[PDB]
Parts: sequence; C-alpha cells; structure tokens
Amino acid sequence: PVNPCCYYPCQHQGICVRFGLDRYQCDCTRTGYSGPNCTIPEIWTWLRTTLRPSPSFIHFLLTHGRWLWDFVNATFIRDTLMRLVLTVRSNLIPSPPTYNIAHDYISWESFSNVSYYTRILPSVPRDCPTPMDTKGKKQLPDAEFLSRRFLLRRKFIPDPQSTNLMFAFFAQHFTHQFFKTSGKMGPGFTKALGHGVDLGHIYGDNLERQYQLRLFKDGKLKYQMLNGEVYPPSVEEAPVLMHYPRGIPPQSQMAVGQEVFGLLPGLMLYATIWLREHNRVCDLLKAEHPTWGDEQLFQTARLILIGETIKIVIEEYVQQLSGYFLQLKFDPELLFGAQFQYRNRIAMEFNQLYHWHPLMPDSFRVGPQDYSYEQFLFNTSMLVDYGVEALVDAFSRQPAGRIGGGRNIDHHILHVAVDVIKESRVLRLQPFNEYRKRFGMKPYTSFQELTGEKEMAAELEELYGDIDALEFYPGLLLEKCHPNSIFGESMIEMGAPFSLKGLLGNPICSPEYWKASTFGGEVGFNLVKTATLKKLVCLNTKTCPYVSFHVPD
Amino acid sequence: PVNPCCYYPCQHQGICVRFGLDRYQCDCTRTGYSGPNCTIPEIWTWLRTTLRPSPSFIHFLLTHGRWLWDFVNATFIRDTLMRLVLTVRSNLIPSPPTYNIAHDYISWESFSNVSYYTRILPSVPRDCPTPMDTKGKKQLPDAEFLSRRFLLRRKFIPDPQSTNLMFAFFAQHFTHQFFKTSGKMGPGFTKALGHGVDLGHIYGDNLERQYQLRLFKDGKLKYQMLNGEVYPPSVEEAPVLMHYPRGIPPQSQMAVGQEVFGLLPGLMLYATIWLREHNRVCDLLKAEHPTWGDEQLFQTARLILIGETIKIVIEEYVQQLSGYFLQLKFDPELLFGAQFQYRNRIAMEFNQLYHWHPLMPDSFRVGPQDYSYEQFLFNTSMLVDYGVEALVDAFSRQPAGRIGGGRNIDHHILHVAVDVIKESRVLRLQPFNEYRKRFGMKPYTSFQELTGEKEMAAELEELYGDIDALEFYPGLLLEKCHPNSIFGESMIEMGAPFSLKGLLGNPICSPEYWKASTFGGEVGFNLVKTATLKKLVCLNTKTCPYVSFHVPD
Ligand SMILES: *[C@@H]1O[C@H](CO)[C@@H](O[C@@H]2O[C@H](CO)[C@@H](O[C@H]3O[C@H](CO[C@H]4O[C@H](CO[C@H]5O[C@H](CO)[C@@H](O)[C@H](O)[C@@H]5O)[C@@H](O)[C@H](O)[C@@H]4O)[C@@H](O)[C@H](O)[C@@H]3O)[C@H](O)[C@H]2NC(C)=O)[C@H](O)[C@H]1NC(C)=O
Ligand SMILES: *[C@@H]1O[C@H](CO)[C@@H](O[C@@H]2O[C@H](CO)[C@@H](O[C@H]3O[C@H](CO[C@H]4O[C@H](CO[C@H]5O[C@H](CO)[C@@H](O)[C@H](O)[C@@H]5O)[C@@H](O)[C@H](O)[C@@H]4O)[C@@H](O)[C@H](O)[C@@H]3O)[C@H](O)[C@H]2NC(C)=O)[C@H](O)[C@H]1NC(C)=O
Ligand code: HEM
Ligand code: HEM
Ligand SMILES: *[C@@H]1O[C@H](CO)[C@@H](O[C@@H]2O[C@H](CO)[C@@H](O)[C@H](O)[C@H]2NC(C)=O)[C@H](O)[C@H]1NC(C)=O
Ligand SMILES: *[C@@H]1O[C@H](CO)[C@@H](O[C@@H]2O[C@H](CO)[C@@H](O)[C@H](O)[C@H]2NC(C)=O)[C@H](O)[C@H]1NC(C)=O
Ligand SMILES: *[C@@H]1O[C@H](CO)[C@@H](O[C@@H]2O[C@H](CO)[C@@H](O)[C@H](O)[C@H]2NC(C)=O)[C@H](O)[C@H]1NC(C)=O
Ligand SMILES: *[C@@H]1O[C@H](CO)[C@@H](O[C@@H]2O[C@H](CO)[C@@H](O)[C@H](O)[C@H]2NC(C)=O)[C@H](O)[C@H]1NC(C)=O
Ligand SMILES: CCCCCCCCO[C@@H]1O[C@H](CO)[C@@H](O)[C@H](O)[C@H]1O
Ligand SMILES: CCCCCCCCO[C@@H]1O[C@H](CO)[C@@H](O)[C@H](O)[C@H]1O
Ligand SMILES: CCCCCCCCO[C@@H]1O[C@H](CO)[C@@H](O)[C@H](O)[C@H]1O
Ligand SMILES: Cc1onc(-c2ccc(Cl)o2)c1-c1ccccc1
Ligand SMILES: Cc1onc(-c2ccc(Cl)o2)c1-c1ccccc1
Repeated sequence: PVNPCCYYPCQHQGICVRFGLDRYQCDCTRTGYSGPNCTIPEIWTWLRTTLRPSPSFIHFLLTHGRWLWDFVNATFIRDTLMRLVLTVRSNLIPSPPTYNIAHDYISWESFSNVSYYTRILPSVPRDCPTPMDTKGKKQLPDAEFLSRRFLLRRKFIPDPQSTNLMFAFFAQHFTHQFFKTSGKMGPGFTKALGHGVDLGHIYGDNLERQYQLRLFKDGKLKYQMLNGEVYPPSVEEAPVLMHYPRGIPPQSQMAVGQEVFGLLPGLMLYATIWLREHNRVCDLLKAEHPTWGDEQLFQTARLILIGETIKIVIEEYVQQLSGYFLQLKFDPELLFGAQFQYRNRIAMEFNQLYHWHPLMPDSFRVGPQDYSYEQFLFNTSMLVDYGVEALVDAFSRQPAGRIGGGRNIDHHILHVAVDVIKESRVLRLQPFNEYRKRFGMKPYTSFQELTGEKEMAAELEELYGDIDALEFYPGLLLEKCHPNSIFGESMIEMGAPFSLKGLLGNPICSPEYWKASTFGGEVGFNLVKTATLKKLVCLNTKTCPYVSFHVPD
Repeated sequence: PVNPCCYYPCQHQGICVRFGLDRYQCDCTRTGYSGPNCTIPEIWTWLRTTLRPSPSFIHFLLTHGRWLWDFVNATFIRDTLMRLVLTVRSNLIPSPPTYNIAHDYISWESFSNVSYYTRILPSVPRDCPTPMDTKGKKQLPDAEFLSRRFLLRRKFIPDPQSTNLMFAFFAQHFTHQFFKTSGKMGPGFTKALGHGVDLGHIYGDNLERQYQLRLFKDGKLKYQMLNGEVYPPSVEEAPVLMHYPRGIPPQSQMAVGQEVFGLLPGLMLYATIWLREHNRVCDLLKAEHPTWGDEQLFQTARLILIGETIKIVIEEYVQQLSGYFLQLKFDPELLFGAQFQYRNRIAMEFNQLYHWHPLMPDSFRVGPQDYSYEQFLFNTSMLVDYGVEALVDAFSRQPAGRIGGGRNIDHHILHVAVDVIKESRVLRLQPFNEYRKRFGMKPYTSFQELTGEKEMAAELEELYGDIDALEFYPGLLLEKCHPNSIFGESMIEMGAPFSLKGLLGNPICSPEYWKASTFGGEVGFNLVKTATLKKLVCLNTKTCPYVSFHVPD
C-alpha cells in the first residue's frame, strides 16, 4: 500500500501521521487551518492571507524609495519594522527543535542529542515509488551532470550588488563555527555543538583545544609575533589537532580552533584579526578589573566577541546581502516584548542552503599580481608575506561572484556542489516546492517559471520530469535572481529565518544575559554596541586598508 | 583590601561587580530599582511593593475558606490563578542559566557545559574574613554537632498533612532523575544532563544503557516475569552498570536506568510500575499504528510517560505538598500567552533544598510485620515476595515524617544531612538570609524569630554568632513550619520556583511539542491529560491497593 504521507497531504505545517495500514491524519493543531488536510482557513488566518502582500512585492518596497526610507530610518518606525522582521522571520523555525536525520517525528532523543543536525521538513518516506515522493522519475538526474551543465561557471558573473571577497571570506569563516559536519559520524551530524555564534571556530569544539590555545595569563590567547606583527601560535607552542598538508614545517602551521582554517589564507586572516581583537579586549578589561583572575577575563572577552560578531553580522553582513534601504539594527531589547525562545539548533537545510561557493572568483588578485587556486589554496606564506592590512585591502577590492542564476561555480570548487546534491539525496530532503511552501511561498508550476528563461528550463524538465520533483539545492541555485540582486527570492525567504533565529537566539541576547555586568561593565558593553568591521580590522592594525563588504564602487 | 562584594551591597538581584582595587558597582539593569546599591525603587515597583501581601498571608488565603475555593475551582478563575502561580514563581529563576561552581559571573562556559549544576546566588568570595561573607565566626559550627543536636530524630514527628511513604518514595524516585551528583567529578556536577523530567531515571543517562534496556520489539523494554507478574530484567539479560551489594546472585539484580534504585525497595517499585506503564503504552500505540518501527513506538511512549509524570507531579504531588484548596492544574496552554523559556538547568540550591530525609520513618511497616532499616535497606527479595499491590498498599498507609521544625531525621540516614552541610561549605553557598532575600522574603532578624521558640534559638546564636551567618540547609530545616503544614515558608517560596520552572520548562509543554501528533494521536494525548497515580499503579496491576500520597485519614 502506497504510504499516504508521500502525497504530502498535510498543508500549512500540518503533521502527517499514519493510522492503521493505509490511513493518515493531519495534525492541524495550531496551523491556523482546519479540515482533513489543514486547508480550511480560520477567520483570522483568512483575513491575513487576503491582506498578505507578495514576498517579491515587499522586496520591492524594501529595495525602492530612498526618500521614504530616509524618513523611516530617522524615526522610531526604523525600530518597529526591525522588530517585525525579527519576529515574523524567526517564527517560521521550530523552537524547540523538531526533527533530525534519524527521526521524522518529535522525540526526546531529537531534543537531547545535540550532535544531530535538526530538520525543518521531515524525510521522504522510504516506502514510496519516487525518491522525491510520488512525482518525477523513478531515478532522478545525475549529480555531476546537473552540477557541470547548470552550475559550472562558464564566464565570471560578478555580484550585481557590490559584494567583495572580504565579504565571502567573512561568510565562510563566520559560517564554519556552526557548520562542522563530521565525516566520521556521517551526514546530518555536527562537531559544533554550540549550534550558533559561540565562536567555537575561534575557541574550539571542546575545552581541550581551548586550554591548549589560551595563554592563561591575563585571559589572553597564545600567539606568535612575526615581522613585528601578532599572529596565531604554531602547533609547537599550542599543540592541537589541525588539518594541513603533510610536508609543511611545524613552525609554519598555526593554531586557531577551526581545524580547516589553515587551508585558505582568508580563513586564517579572520582567525588572526579576531585573535588580536580578543587579546586587545583582555587588555581593556584588565585595565578596569585588576582583581579578576585569568578565566574571568577569558570568558568575559569571549562574550564581548560574541556580541561584536552578532552586531556586525546583522548591521553590516546581512545589510550587504539585503540591499535594503531600511538600516537593520541589532537591539536584543526589541524582542523583550515578544514570545521568543533564546535557543538555536541548526538544520540540514540551512547548511545545504548556505553553500555559497559561486562567491569565489576565477583567480585571487592581491595587488598587481594574481594567484590561481593552486597558488592560493593551502598557501602557508602569503598570509604572513602580506600584512593583514594588505590582504584585507586586496580582498575588499576584488568583486565576488553572484550566487543565483546558475552557472557561476568555478570548476575547481565545483565538486562540493556535486556532493551536496548527493548528500541531499542521502538526507532525503523533500522537493524544492515543498520547502518553498513551508517558508510562506507558492510552489513553482513550471521550470521556466523557476529560471525565468527557456533553455535551462526545457532541459530541467527533460531531466527531472516534473517541477514538483526538483531538488532543494539545485532549484535554489537555478532560481532567477531578483533584479540586480545577489540571488532570487527562495534564498531570501528560506535563509533569512535561519539567519535571524540563529543570531538572536543566542543567550547573550536574552533579557537575563543582556546587561552591562555580563560584559565586564560599561566599556565592554559599549564595545559590543559600537562594533564595526572597520573597528575590528583597524583597531588591531598599524594602518587602515580598504575594509568593507562591498567594493569601492 | 576587603572584597566589597562580601558585604552583599547589591540589593534586589543587582549584580555586584568589582572595579579598580577596592571599588564595586551594582548592575541594577532590570532589577526594577535604582541607586548605587539598587535600593531606589522605580514608580511601578514601588506601587507593587506597597500592595504586595505577606507570603504567609497568601499562604493563609490559599489554605482557608473552602467555600470561596469551591467557587474559584468551579469557575475560570481556577485557571487564571494557576497561570499566575506558574508565572510569578518561574520568573524568579534565571533562564538561560547564570552561574556554576566555577564561575560567579555570566559566561559562555557556564551556558555550554551542562555537566555543571547551575547556581542562583554567586559564591562567597574567598578573599573575605568570614566563610559566610563578613558576619559570624571565623570558623563556623561543626557539621555533625548541628546535625546530631538539631536534626536528629528524638521521637517520630508525623506529617501533620497526611503525607505517606507512597509519597516519599515517589519523591525520591522522581527526584533522582535530575539529581545525580557525580563523586568522580566532585561537588556541583551531574550525570543527569537532561536537567528535568526526561525520565533518565527510567531510560538512562546515555543511549548505551537505553539500548541495553529496551527489547527492540514493538518499542517495549526488557522485563522478567516472576510469579506471573512483570518486573525489570536482570543484568544477565540487560547488562548495565548498577550499584548493588557484592554478593547477591545475578538473577536477583534488576536493570532500571538509575544506578542506585536496586538499594531501596520503594525505588525499584516505582521502576517496576513505570516500566509496566511503558510497555502498556507501547501496546496501545501499536494497536493504532501497525506501521511504526520500534524506535518510534519507543520515543512516543517515552514522551507519553514524561507527560503523565508532569501531570501527576503537578496535580497530585505538589497538591499534597501544598494543602491548597485551589486545585492546581497542568495545562501548558496557560503559558502560551506569556514570555516563558521552555528550558531548565538544575541549581545547587535546589537539590540541597530537596534533601527531605525526615520523610523516612523509624521503621518500615508492611502488613502486620515491621522491617528495620537493616532489614529494609538493600533487600533483594521483599519487592518480589509481596505483590507490587501489597507494597503500594503498605507504603500508602504508613505516615511519613514532617520535614520542618527540626529534630526529625532518623539516626540511620542522618549522615547525609551532615555531608550536605559540609557540601554547602565546599560549594560556598551564601547565608540563609541572602537566599531568603532573593526569593522575595525578608531576612530573619534573630534566631528565635527563625525557630519560633527559645531553646534551639539560644543555642543557634551560641554556635553561629549572628543570624546573618546561618547556613542554607540548616536554617531551612530549623525554620518554624506553618501551622499544621509539612514545613515552613522558606521551603515553599524557594522550592516552588524551582519545581514549577522545572516541570513546565520541559519542551513537551512548549507550543511546538504540545500537540496530539507528538503523542501518537489522540489516545496517547488524552492518556497524558487523564493520568493519575491510581491509574498508574492500577492499570498495570491485577488488583487495586490503597494508592495515594496521603494516608486514609
Ligand atoms: C547521538 O546519536 C548517535 C546515533 O544514535 C550516537 O552515536 C551512535 O551511538 C550508537 C549507540 O551508542 C551506535 O550504534 C551502535 O550500534 C550497534 C548496537 O548494537 C549493540 O547491541 C547489540 C546486542 O546487544 C549487545 O550488548 C552487549 C553489551 O556489552 C554486548 O557486549 C553484546 O555483544 C550484545 O550483543 C549488538 O549488535 C552490538 O554488538 C552492540 O553492542 C553497535 O554494534 C555499533 O558499534 C554502535 O555502537 C552508533 O555507532 C553511534 N554512532 C552513530 C553515527 O550512530 C551518539 O552517541 C549520540 N550522542 C549522545 C550524546 O547521546
Ligand atoms: C565541563 O567542565 C569540566 C571542568 O571544567 C570539564 O572536565 C574537566 O576538564 C578539564 C580540562 O579538560 C580537566 O582539567 C585538566 O587539568 C589538568 C592540568 O591541565 C593542564 O593544562 C595545560 C595542558 O598542558 C598539556 O599540554 C600537553 C599537550 O598535549 C599535554 O599532553 C600535557 O599533558 C600537558 O598537561 C597545562 O599547561 C596546565 O599547566 C595543566 O597541567 C589536566 O592535566 C587534567 O588531566 C585535567 O584534564 C578536569 O580534570 C576535568 N574534570 C573536572 C572535574 O574539572 C568537562 O570536560 C567539561 N565538559 C564539557 C562538555 O566541556
Ligand atoms: C576557497 C573556497 C572554498 C573551498 C575550496 C571550499 C571547499 C569546501 C569543501 C571541499 C567542502 C566539503 C566539506 C566536507 O566534506 O566536510 C566544503 C564545505 C562547505 N563549504 Fe566550502 N569552500 C569554499 C568556500 C566556501 C564559501 C565561500 C562558503 C560559504 C559562505 C562555503 C561554505 C561551505 C559549507 C557550508 C560547507 C559544508 C559545511 C560542513 O558540513 O562542514 N565554502 N567547502
Ligand atoms: C532510605 C531512605 C534514604 C536514604 C538511605 C537516602 C540515602 C541517601 C544518601 C546516602 C545520599 C548520599 C548522596 C551522595 O553522596 O551522592 C542521598 C542523597 C540524596 N537523597 Fe537521599 N536517601 C533517602 C531518602 C531520600 C528521600 C526520601 C529524598 C527526598 C528528597 C532524598 C533526597 C536525596 C537527594 C536529593 C540526594 C542527593 C542527590 C545527588 O547528588 O545525587 N533521599 N540519599
Ligand atoms: C487530502 O490529501 C489527499 C492527497 O492529496 C487527497 O486524496 C486524494 O483525493 C483524490 C480526489 O478524490 C483521489 O482521487 C485520491 O485517490 C486521493 N488520494 C489519497 C491518498 O487518498 C484528499 O482529497 C485531501 N483531502 C481533501 C478533503 O481533499
Ligand atoms: C604563496 O604566496 C606567495 C606570495 O605571498 C608566493 O610567493 C610569491 O609568488 C609570486 C608569484 O607567484 C611572486 O611574484 C612573489 O614575489 C612571491 N613572494 C614570495 C615572498 O615568495 C608563493 O609562491 C605562494 N605559494 C604557492 C604554492 O604558489
Ligand atoms: C552600598 O553598600 C555598602 C555596603 O553595605 C554601603 O557602604 C557602607 O556605608 C556605611 C555608611 O556610610 C559606611 O560606614 C561603610 O564603611 C560602607 N562600607 C563600604 C564597604 O563602603 C553603602 O553605603 C551602600 N550605599 C548606600 C547609598 O547606602
Ligand atoms: C527482606 O524482606 C523479606 C520479606 O519479604 C525477609 O524475609 C521475610 O522476613 C519476615 C520477618 O523478617 C518473615 O516473617 C517472612 O516470612 C520472610 N519471608 C521470606 C520470603 O523470607 C528478608 O529477611 C528481608 N531481608 C533482610 C536482610 O532482612
Ligand atoms: C514594508 C514592510 C516591511 C515588513 C518587513 C517584514 C519582513 C519579513 O517579510 C517576510 O515576507 C515573506 C513573504 O513571503 C514571508 O514569507 C515571511 O514570513 C516574512 O518574514
Ligand atoms: C489569592 C491567591 C493568590 C495566588 C497567586 C499565588 C502565586 C504567587 O506566589 C508568590 O510568589 C512570589 C515569588 O516566588 C513570592 O514572593 C510570594 O510570596 C508568593 O505569594
Ligand atoms: C480578605 C480576607 C482577609 C482575612 C484575614 C486573614 C488574616 C491572616 O492573618 C495571617 O495569619 C498568619 C498566621 O496564621 C500570619 O503568618 C500572617 O502574617 C497573617 O497575615
Ligand atoms: C540576502 C538577504 O537580503 N535580505 C535578507 C534578510 C534578512 C532578514 C530579512 Cl526579513 O531579509 C537576506 C538574507 C540574510 C541571511 C540569510 C539569507 C538571506
Ligand atoms: C509544598 C508546597 O505547598 N505549596 C506549594 C506551591 C506550588 C506553587 C506555589 Cl505558588 O506554591 C509547594 C511547593 C511546590 C513545589 C516545590 C516546593 C514547594
């Protein structure tokens, strides 16, 4: 008997449950709808859907009318809108978490065992004909044919929106503090148990690396000093597990907290500037707190860096991504009037969503010369050859690649985008239109409606067979971008809920932690409120390069 | 220079922070008060303190006027009051957690590392003359002299309130799912990382014991069958670490999930009745869900037992403790309108508070005969010699001891109460009057005001020297009880916030989990809503004994 839950009968977050041998029931409890499929609207939900503008229309409002938004930003509405953004987005995500790679249902284990990635939509039941439910081919398209013919960069397409490499590296570094899929345990499992902005990519997955990384005097961290400049220490002085090539000297590695940050120079760059920041904050704390032991200087400085990070990510990072005239604002007090769970756990769909490799260029330009991937990847010397200044300046000037549209992944990195597709299939994610539905959107009715063109659309229909079978990652990357934006709507309406729920679910944003005492008094609390990217690189530097998430357009 | 934070300058939850070499500042952020010590009231907080009745007065209201409360219970106010009780109590406890044995300040480590017990009030700074701050002797009273002369049961004082042993055993069994102090890591550390009603005392601290305890067919658990009755299996069939005496046969142990439950027969008795419940729930689920695999039957049955547990604990357990005419009610929807963090982490003061050993009698009466402690402790055969029925009947008939007043711990168990005092001193808890203050009450001004008499009061002043130095556990147990109640006010106003915050902070109470789908449809959801103690023992039994948290008065 065909498993009824593969027709996806339950609409609007209704929970499909199996009864008897061939029956099903939708749990519509607080879905706001009624009926056997959760399709009969309650009076208020009806009133809201009949008044609810198009997502692309609200994107239009936020991206037009500089005069109106000058007024909004200069008044209190700038706050109310922000509070609305935070609230309406974060509500789409379950809190506490619901599902994981092993359980398509609420369970105490999925709640307890934090080494799972969580899950927004359940799995595709294995007892169903199609691998995507019931629509599509009985075996769906090849992974590297999709990746090669639809994601492979033929010519470089720069970000229409100004995004630079100083941004993309920030996205990688920042992101790998909570995306640590362990090949040892398999797909849908994490080594980063913080599940948020804990700076586990600076301080480590465990207390071991942390102890082997900090200097234990004045709360600082261990550090080399090369050419008169401050850098991370080597495995000789701070011996911790870190992936490197098998031949480089030991005085040439560095110790950071994220095992992979030795590979790319941008990652180790951020490790450097953050570490300098931490030790500087330690200095500022000990200036006012001569009596504190080491570990309080450490923990307080860590909280200050967590605050600075969420601050910069919201007001500059997501600002650059959004293109909104509305100036986003990091004020945790905006949520003190709301029902909000200060708690995050990361979903499968959110790192698969976040694979933004098209941001990487054809080459890496530093100054007048040019480094290919083979020269840039794994390069041990470039980070210290050029001052941190010079690398920030060169990265913040070179454009980054557009993420949407398709055919904009360099051929070197392209293999990641293949594995993700295959990984999607092992994680058994639902069809693109089903996530599309769960994040408040309407499913596409044709491939040509998806891509906004006719060639890739025709071929996509030739491969998948039905739009309802398109896959999560592919369709998310082949969607048409908004006009002059860095990617289309699905990445907006899906990624934004995860990003904001993860940035403000941090307990430092709670009413309990969000006090000046938590950050060693007023100097550190204002140090979190006034943090900027320019302050972060420049305050830890001998000179100011061009530092920005956008090129000098 | 004397550490200023030992004067406890900060009032009303203000955070004492040290500046310079000899300065301090109180963080009064949302304490509702102003000023350098947090003593200047804001207008609304002033209006509330001038209208706030005495805690003992509200205790008077809740414990008098059966007619008025017949009306209140029969109407909707029965709900509003409950929502008030839940809200006002739970607000006293920090969420997310704040402190631990190692950090007297908010830190990412205290947030992350769940093997710590949390902490409501900070430690006593070590750089201070008195071990309790600044008031009292430079070395404070002996532990076993206090315990022997002030806590030792001279004659049995029965609970004025009807409490029986079927209750006290329930309190022990129920409590040891979240109190698992590990002697290996030291004081202020736990093995029960659930920190709540996860039934880790039925299913285990880890997935290992869990797998070695369930039968993996139809989601049930392993089980022996002795005399035609269902019991837990032995270490031969379910081999898991469990403390026992070093000589008893292997076919005489049993496997439960709490390592210590083999020792007392009441503990293993609850282990039995719960296990029978679980397997019965598995049967009920598979009756409607022929298609579910083993592990979904397991996880769903576990959630159902968690719901049954919180239900019984709130509406029967805490009811028996309270003596309130107001019928308490477990409805998680009462908090769906509130700002409430569905998240709990256990504090030091809450297991030290919960050491209720005076509930244990001089002897253990079963039927016409009587077993001394030496006969009852560690007894392997008594649980199976008498039917579970007969043990429930004998325990629910024998009175339990009053907890307050003092001089009511049996000499056998008395040593625990000594260690707790010493353990208090290693955990460096603050003075009794300081917790007294933080839970909304006024510090006692004299020992005779504490005990309500003159003899123990005079000697307590002779030992401690000042009431502001009296200790948490001792003063909590020497306090005068309310008239005809099981203990005084401090146990009420302190323990109630921890108990309710822990009972409703469970994620099954969240809006996300609290659905009929989470509990395998409607039969299990109503099985949680209609759970009672009588249903729990009787539905898993051949006959109904007298089962109640109170004697047949
Ligand atoms: C979060 O979840 C993950 C995944 O659930 C956890 O990591 C996994 O943990 C699993 C269990 O700890 C582990 O799965 C095991 O799978 C089998 C289990 O079979 C056992 O039992 C049978 C029979 O019973 C045996 O018991 C006795 C006891 O001593 C044995 O000697 C005797 O031989 C008897 O038969 C046997 O088939 C088997 O021999 C096992 O004992 C094991 O064989 C596996 O090796 C494995 O241990 C799984 O591998 C873990 N990893 C993954 C990726 O799933 C993770 O721990 C958890 N995190 C937290 C914090 O809870
Ligand atoms: C929750 O918190 C608890 C407590 O914080 C965690 O359990 C504790 O973990 C502690 C650290 O993991 C542990 O303390 C350790 O302390 C001594 C001394 O530590 C040394 O630290 C550095 C390390 O120097 C080492 O360098 C080389 C490099 O590889 C080592 O081999 C070599 O052995 C050398 O020591 C020294 O500079 C310093 O001087 C100290 O000597 C360790 O030696 C102990 O073995 C211990 O591991 C503590 O014992 C743990 N237990 C308790 C009760 O505190 C718990 O893990 C945590 N939970 C989570 C989930 O994070
Ligand atoms: C130099 C450019 C980059 C290279 C070479 C690169 C390479 C890789 C590779 C090889 C993997 C496979 C991971 C694994 O198997 O565990 C991977 C994973 C990943 N990359 Fe990249 N990447 C690059 C840039 C980026 C950027 C710019 C982002 C996003 C902002 C990104 C996000 C990720 C994520 C999210 C993962 C998977 C996370 C996990 O489970 O750990 N990468 N990357
Ligand atoms: C025969 C009756 C009882 C005996 C022998 C008994 C014995 C003990 C002993 C020996 C400890 C030692 C603690 C340790 O070192 O880790 C202990 C702990 C404890 N007992 Fe009792 N107890 C009894 C009844 C009760 C009851 C009725 C309660 C109800 C509150 C209770 C609550 C506790 C608590 C909370 C702990 C500490 C928890 C921990 O850290 O694991 N006990 N008990
Ligand atoms: C709930 O969803 C199911 C699945 O989409 C709907 O069931 C199908 O209805 C059509 C039209 O009558 C039938 O031909 C199919 O055989 C049904 N499939 C199954 C699996 O039952 C159902 O109609 C929806 N509920 C309502 C009220 O429309
Ligand atoms: C790593 O980067 C360094 C640059 O910092 C490379 O060495 C430079 O190479 C360019 C041309 O490739 C020269 O023009 C520079 O003069 C070199 N500078 C130094 C200090 O060596 C190095 O070759 C790179 N590593 C790899 C493997 O290509
Ligand atoms: C805040 O708390 C401190 C400590 O209780 C108070 O300080 C004491 O005040 C008395 C009277 O002025 C002095 O004799 C003591 O020497 C003070 N002790 C210390 C450590 O300063 C302080 O007065 C309180 N603040 C206010 C406004 O009363
Ligand atoms: C454990 O309890 C059993 C009771 O079931 C004890 O054995 C009983 O003891 C009483 C009097 O002590 C007798 O009247 C019963 O006839 C005995 N029954 C059985 C089956 O032995 C046993 O002695 C207890 N253990 C200890 C150490 O005292
Ligand atoms: C001019 C009005 C600005 C309001 C800012 C709200 C930001 C969130 O607008 C988004 O719209 C989407 C449309 O599909 C919804 O799916 C999301 O739930 C909602 O967060
Ligand atoms: C007339 C019945 C009133 C029902 C409401 C009682 C619940 C509120 O309980 C209150 O909790 C506070 C914080 O823990 C304490 O300070 C108060 O003493 C206590 O009354
Ligand atoms: C609105 C109805 C009010 C009825 C008057 C109730 C008087 C309660 O009197 C109470 O007596 C207690 C001792 O029993 C004391 O502990 C309390 O301080 C006191 O308020
Ligand atoms: C792009 C972009 O542009 N605006 C964005 C946004 C944030 C909040 C709301 Cl509401 O919208 C995002 C985004 C940010 C993070 C992840 C994924 C998308
Ligand atoms: C005893 C007793 O009596 N009433 C109680 C009560 C419940 C809610 C409010 Cl408010 O009061 C309690 C209690 C409840 C939990 C823990 C410790 C004590």
